[PDB]
Amino acid sequence: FSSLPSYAAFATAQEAYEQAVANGDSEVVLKKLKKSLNVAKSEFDRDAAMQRKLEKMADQAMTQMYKQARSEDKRAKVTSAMQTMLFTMLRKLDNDALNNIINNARDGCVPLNIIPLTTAAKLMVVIPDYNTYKNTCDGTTFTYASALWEIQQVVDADSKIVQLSEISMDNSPNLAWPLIVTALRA
Amino acid sequence: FSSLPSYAAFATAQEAYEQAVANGDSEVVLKKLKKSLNVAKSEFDRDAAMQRKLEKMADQAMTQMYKQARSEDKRAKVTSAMQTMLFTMLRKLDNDALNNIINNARDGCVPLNIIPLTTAAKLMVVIPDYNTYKNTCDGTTFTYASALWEIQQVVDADSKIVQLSEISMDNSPNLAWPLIVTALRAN
Amino acid sequence: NVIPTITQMNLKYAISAKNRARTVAGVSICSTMTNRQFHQKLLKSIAATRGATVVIGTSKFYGGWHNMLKTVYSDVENPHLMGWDYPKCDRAMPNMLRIMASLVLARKHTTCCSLSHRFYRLANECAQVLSEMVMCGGSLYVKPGGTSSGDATTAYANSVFNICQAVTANVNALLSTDGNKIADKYVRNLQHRLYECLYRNRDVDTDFVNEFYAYLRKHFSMMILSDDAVVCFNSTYASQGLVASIKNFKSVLYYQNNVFMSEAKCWTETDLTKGPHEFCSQHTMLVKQGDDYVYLPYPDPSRILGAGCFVDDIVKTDGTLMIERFVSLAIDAYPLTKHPNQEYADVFHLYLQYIRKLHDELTGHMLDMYSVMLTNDNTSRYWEPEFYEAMYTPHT
Amino acid sequence: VGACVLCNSQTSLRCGACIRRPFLCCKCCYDHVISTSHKLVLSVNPYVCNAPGCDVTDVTQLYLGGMSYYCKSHKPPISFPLCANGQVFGLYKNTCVGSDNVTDFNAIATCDWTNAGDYILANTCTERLKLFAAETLKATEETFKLSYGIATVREVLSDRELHLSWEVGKPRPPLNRNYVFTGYRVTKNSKVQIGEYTFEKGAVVYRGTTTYKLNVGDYFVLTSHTVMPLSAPTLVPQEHYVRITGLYPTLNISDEFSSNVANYQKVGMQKYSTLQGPPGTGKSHFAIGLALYYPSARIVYTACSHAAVDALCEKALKYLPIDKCSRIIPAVECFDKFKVNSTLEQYVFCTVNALPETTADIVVFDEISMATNYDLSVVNARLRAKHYVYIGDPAQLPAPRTLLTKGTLEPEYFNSVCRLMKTIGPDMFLGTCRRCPAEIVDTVSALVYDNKLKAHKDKSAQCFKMFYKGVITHDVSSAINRPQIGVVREFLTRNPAWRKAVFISPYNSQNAVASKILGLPTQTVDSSQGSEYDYVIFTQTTETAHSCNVNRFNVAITRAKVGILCIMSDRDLYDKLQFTSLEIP
RNA sequence: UUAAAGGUUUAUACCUUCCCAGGUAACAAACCAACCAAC
Ligand SMILES: [Zn+2]
Ligand SMILES: [Zn+2]
Ligand SMILES: [Zn+2]
Ligand SMILES: [Zn+2]
Repeated sequence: FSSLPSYAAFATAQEAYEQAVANGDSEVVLKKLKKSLNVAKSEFDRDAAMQRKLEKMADQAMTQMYKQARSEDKRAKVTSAMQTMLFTMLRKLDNDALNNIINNARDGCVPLNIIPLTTAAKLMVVIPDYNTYKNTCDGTTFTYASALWEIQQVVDADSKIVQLSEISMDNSPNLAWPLIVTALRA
Repeated sequence: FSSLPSYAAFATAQEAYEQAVANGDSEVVLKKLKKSLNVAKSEFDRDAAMQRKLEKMADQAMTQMYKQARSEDKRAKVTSAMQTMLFTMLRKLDNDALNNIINNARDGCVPLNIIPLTTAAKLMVVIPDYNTYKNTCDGTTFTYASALWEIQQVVDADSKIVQLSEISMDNSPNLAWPLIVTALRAN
Repeated sequence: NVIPTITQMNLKYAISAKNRARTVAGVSICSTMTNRQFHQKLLKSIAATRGATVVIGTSKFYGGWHNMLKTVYSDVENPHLMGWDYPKCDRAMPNMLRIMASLVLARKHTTCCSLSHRFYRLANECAQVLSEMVMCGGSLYVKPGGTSSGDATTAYANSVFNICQAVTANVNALLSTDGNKIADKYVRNLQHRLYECLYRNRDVDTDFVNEFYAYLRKHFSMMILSDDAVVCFNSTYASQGLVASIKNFKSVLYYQNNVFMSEAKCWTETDLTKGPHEFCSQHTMLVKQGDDYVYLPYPDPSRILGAGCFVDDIVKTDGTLMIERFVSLAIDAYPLTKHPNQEYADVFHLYLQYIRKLHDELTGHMLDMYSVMLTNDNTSRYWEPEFYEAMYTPHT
Repeated sequence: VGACVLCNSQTSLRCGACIRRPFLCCKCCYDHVISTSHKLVLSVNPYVCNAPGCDVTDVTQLYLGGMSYYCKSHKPPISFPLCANGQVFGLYKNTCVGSDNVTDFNAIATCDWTNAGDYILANTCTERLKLFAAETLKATEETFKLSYGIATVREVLSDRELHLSWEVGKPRPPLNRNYVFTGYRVTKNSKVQIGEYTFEKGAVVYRGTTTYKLNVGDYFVLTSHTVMPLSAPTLVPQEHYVRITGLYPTLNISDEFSSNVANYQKVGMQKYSTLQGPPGTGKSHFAIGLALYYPSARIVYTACSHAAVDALCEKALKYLPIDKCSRIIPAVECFDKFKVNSTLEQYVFCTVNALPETTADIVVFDEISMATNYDLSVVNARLRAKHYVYIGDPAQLPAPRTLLTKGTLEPEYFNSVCRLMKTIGPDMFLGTCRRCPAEIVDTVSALVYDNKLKAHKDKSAQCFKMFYKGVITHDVSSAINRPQIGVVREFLTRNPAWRKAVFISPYNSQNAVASKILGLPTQTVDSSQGSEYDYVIFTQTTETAHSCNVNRFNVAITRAKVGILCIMSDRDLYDKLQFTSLEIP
């Protein structure tokens, strides 16, 4: 608290007192130099008091104001923050089965139900084209989630059953493309 | 604190004090001058400490009776809400079938658990699986509590309508299975 | 009169070690008010009294837990520690013992009310807390019995229940003894007079109940909090069948609570210098501080780590906005420092460092985002262990 | 928490008296509050006195006490004013630039959008201020729509004719095509929409999109919608290139699109391009030849109204493969032979208000005349494109401005693209008119096209003009000139073939009386844009600025393929008309 | 170095008591708000 007029007044009072002490003038004369000095801080220790309270008061209000802003906007972007955090954790996990499925989902292949873990239950996987069929389906076997699934059914989009060997490179542009492959776990 | 009657006391005291200080007559005459303002700065102290502590208690009294009025208004609001809720819920009583039963009591007192058992005009059953469904609500009508009930509406956990033909043994695993079935008292 | 009420059933949302959907009871306001006006003065005396068997209302901080343990060890001749846990305390308590608990709480009204007033208060209690109607999922069901956690007097009623089960176990044990092989003439006379007072006396005997209470207080010392209990007992009397062992207690629960207790819910301890194995999910370590040995509570570090890793609200995922959460966690996990294993103290050091990290992050964000500083000097104490050493040190 | 609309400094203070509540930095918000009546500033919590039962909301009269805000009477002993040191206290106080002059922002935030100067300032202020003014104007229009009373069906006189009772205490909106109502049907505890309607003086004649047997109880309200805030500029900064970027021109093109090929190359040579196509010049032909010139290009055709997008789709059916085009329809009958709600195809046709967030190789915005800066900002926000082609005509009709009462809006103030086209000139110009006879083309070219529009056809000698004031009568919201209708009657009796013509007038009541007496189909000039007819009969019906507008008159007289007869009241444009003058019988 | 004591008011200085407004520190009590732990 240096940039206040009372600081200048206190400095003048202290200079006068220092001169009186170094001079040793009288006993009432220097008393007048402290009858008007300790009061000069009585209006200096106070006008530097409520403003000193105010600086930290503005601080300890504006800080919770920031905290309110962060609280109110943090809960407004949860739907994206959680999913980004999920995918970062997924990619950090580094598991072959999950990576295979996430790549299949990103390009062409998503299932139609929960993938079962028993060696008896059924799975339906959509294949959008023949390129993904090349990578995934090789004959009667279907590789998916680091597992083998025997093919027993594949149907085009308009619900017409199509046999296995019918599909190849050049006769492929003759079927409804979002194919649904039914398979059973090995 | 400037419109107080003593602000004139400071005005005159300080004016005379500074006038005679600039005049600089003598200390013998300035003693009374420096004592008049000395007691004047006390007059303010008295009649100002008598006031500036009063607006605090006045303000807090204002706030108190304000919130007391607010609470009293909320009291009337909840009174109205409670009374209208009671009078709206009473209108459903179906005030005939209950009268026959209550007139049959030796003193008018009947156990509450039988009031919906004998007077309620609607029944809803919650069924966990088809097996128990067969034993209780098979067919288009069934019996319970010495009464005959007729089915109208069937829904699943997802609150979507389910047809009576859809509930078979083989089709059951395709349905949410806290099934809700509502029936009406047949007459 | 009697005023039936409805208590709502609520699905709790909190962390737990087993996939069980624990619920709670939102009891209505009439019961809350007209039970508050009665057990408020009944219970504020209990909650503020130190050195009694009931320990509720006393903090473990500032050496409290050590004082509790010293009180439990009050002049036990052959001391051993024993603890149990009822399988389903709240949903299997038979109706009679609930009535008994309400009655022994209402006993303190010999002056302020007439007998009919007491009876009607008890009637209202059993009408809105014992066999009332509960609304679960928009429908009304009748509660066959048990107790409704959510009233004003659940913990103290369970304390009364625990005391009753312990004492009846002791009596059943002592009257199951042969009585000819027993060596102490005083104890044999005690047995004979106890039988006479039970099955041959239609009135109460103050003298014998005082003597028997003195007997148990001398040889069978309990410390009780809700349904959890810690008892110090004489080995010789237990071996000779003079006081209740784990077997008698199990038998008593079997024939008077319709439930069988297993060994996973009960523990024994032959070394009293280790403290009890578990109490309120708090383990005990005997350690050294200030030229004195005291017992300090330490929790499961898994619980603390789970609290750190997972939270309740989405806003709770940011440590910066809420540092005091980590502060209180640090007080609670501080006694892990003295544990011989390194990882338990390592959890506490982790928390101290991460509190410091979040304070630094908060300062950085605020200064970059608002070019003013308020980091102060008191905050530095939050990552210093003395703040946590004084919390468990007995001067407050 | 946001950015200053005048400084872009991060600040979480929004003016509470402003309808759009723009974020304002400490210095800027201080200047705005001290210079205008706007004394409310909002933050994450509102800067309002926390006293129970107090009404003080002037930030200049508020103090931060405890952790709340209080007036002088209710403040605790320790506080400081929020409005001091030439700034309003708030978050992000140190990071603040301030503005030397806030006059434009003050004028925009305080104007009532009834003067032409307001729109001129809005189209000439800063881009951030352009967005702010567009938001303010659109919100003001939406609010003003709410001030009108509800019209309720009191009696069903017949089909397509009704009897409406109006709410007391509220004004009645004009009954023309520019005010589209929506019907609500009476139910137990709520209301259900029954679709959109338009109304005209009968009793009242109602034109509904879907026909019903509506009864007493149904009412009609002008539906309003939320005005979303704008972030994207009306125009992305211009980038000029030395080679065609992002586009591969086809090596084989037909003569039908050959005349545009060079212009198509310019499309690939600059970031955004502006096209001026006069009536009958082939604007949609240009837009579709751009696609055929770059067969692999990803193109978003967009427009404000459904009709322009439907016209683009109709052209696409003619030249573009149907499998590669899809029409986006929000959940009004529109184009329904392209696949609906498909985004990842090659060619997507959609309105501005329903444009999805996507990227494209070319974005073609047709009929720039009706566009507003709000539409430009929305298009720039939703569509990320390598090239933008703005097709339209500043010499044609703009979007109607209902609130404007004082002054006339010039073509250079219609929007940013129109401003560029009227200041620096269009990037491309279609100088050959294939629709109108040579007389009409010469007249419009001398009028608004700076003698740059050329006529493909020869003079048809069927373009006639007559100077006849007649008698002007006024209804609640339109004007009628019956003597002009009588003159048209005499002309039709003496020229029966002209009974194949279509009557066009700037007033809807004039159209109603003309349809009742003549029997010819009737069109307002505003609704006639985008259409074409063989023979046109136009009556000015007044000499007001609405009827004498150069763009409106150009649009009205460019509707004729062969012949047009103009019964004109204004001497100026009548002399400007290069038609064969006829004498009054 | 200069009779003594007593006498009055005033001025000065010292000390003491009380009152009064200013500030600092401490203590406690209440209210309010957030958060944690236990059953
Ligand atoms: Zn009592
Ligand atoms: Zn600014
Ligand atoms: Zn404003
Ligand atoms: Zn106020």
